[PDB]
Amino acid sequence: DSCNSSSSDIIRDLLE
Amino acid sequence: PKHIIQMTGFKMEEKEALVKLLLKLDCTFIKSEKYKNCTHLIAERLCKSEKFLAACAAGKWILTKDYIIHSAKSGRWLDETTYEWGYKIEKDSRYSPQMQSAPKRWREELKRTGAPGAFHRWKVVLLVRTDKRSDSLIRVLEAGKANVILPKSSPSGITHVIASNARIKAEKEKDNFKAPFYPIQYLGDFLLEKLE
Ligand SMILES: [Cl-]
Ligand SMILES: [Cl-]
Ligand SMILES: [Cl-]
Ligand SMILES: [Mg+2]
Repeated sequence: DSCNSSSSDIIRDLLE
Repeated sequence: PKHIIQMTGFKMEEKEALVKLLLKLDCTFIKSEKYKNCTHLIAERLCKSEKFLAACAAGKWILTKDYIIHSAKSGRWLDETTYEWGYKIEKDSRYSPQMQSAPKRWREELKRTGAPGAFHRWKVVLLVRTDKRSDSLIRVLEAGKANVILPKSSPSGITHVIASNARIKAEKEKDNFKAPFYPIQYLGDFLLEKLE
């Protein structure tokens, strides 16, 4: 759901 | 003694069931993707969400969903100890013993030393790739009581330069800063993996 979409890995998100 | 609750890692239906149980207890629940200074983070699993890393950096309680289920059934917030991520270590696991124990390690270490956060006295310049937001990284750093130096603030006393592609940058470019360069991953490793 769009209202429940926090990242489970913010380090990975910044690497790629 | 306050109970400011956030949750990380639960799908919508699981989260609905848990928030319904919070109505049986005096507490605050903060709905946000961001870390919002919860006293108790309920985590579905060990992870690297903003909430999980920030809660570690501030030495908060990071607990299993059973903490909510059992407290609601009892009509009263229970002792957190046996519900903590880190209370029991799985020797056969994809997660290292350090990462499995990280919430307990930081909670106990900050109480021992008196420091308010895992990054207290750090003064950090972030050089994050210009196409992505550094906002989650900043909120984790600030949860750990690091001072994130904005471009308009003086660079006096910088302790860390945390940089996208730090391992690629030229020495000439690193020479624009007195402090050493660290990759983005250092932040997660310092909290979850490094043996101090
Ligand atoms: Cl407590
Ligand atoms: Cl939420
Ligand atoms: Cl790097
Ligand atoms: Mg303290």
